Amino acid sequence: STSTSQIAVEYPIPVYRFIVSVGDEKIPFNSVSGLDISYDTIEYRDGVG
Amino acid sequence: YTPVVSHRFMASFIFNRIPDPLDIRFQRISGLSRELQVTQYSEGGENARNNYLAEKIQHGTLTLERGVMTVSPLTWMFDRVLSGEKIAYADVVVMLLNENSLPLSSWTLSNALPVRWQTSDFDANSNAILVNTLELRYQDMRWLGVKI
Repeated sequence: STSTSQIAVEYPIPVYRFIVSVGDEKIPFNSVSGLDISYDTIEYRDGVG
Repeated sequence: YTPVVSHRFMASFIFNRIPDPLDIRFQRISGLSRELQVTQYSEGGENARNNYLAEKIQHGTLTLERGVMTVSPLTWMFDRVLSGEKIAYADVVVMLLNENSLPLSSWTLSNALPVRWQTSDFDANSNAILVNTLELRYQDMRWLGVKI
């Protein structure tokens, strides 16, 4: 019998309710996607291994 | 028998008969070529087969590049000779390695004079290791071991 205050701190959050703020405006969008943080990798191998 | 692979190697330097075991990590080593120079002499009525006369042997030039690391007795040697202080010789021992890190064959490169020393270029647009393309001219090469 979990309460509604344990759900708000343990249970994960769903995607279907979000607000977007473009600059100083609030525009209601339908689907925002494609934001990420990517890096490339540098390898260096030498001789003895 | 069966051939060997070309990505296990170490090269150690000998600075005035004092070995240098700090500088065995290299990216690539040039591969050692030697060539007998040949003067072709064509003669007389023999115009159907060539006739080659031997000459002096021309040894190759050993280039070897590594990532740029903390300053070491190898780097203090090149900086000493390429700043005009002292023209000194250094012997190089380049060896292949086995699976158990045992040497198969080793090339000893006596009296190798450090000729040039070139870093890779900086560029902000691409991600790569700064390397030290440093190239030195040896005057004799004595192959030693099994599996040449």
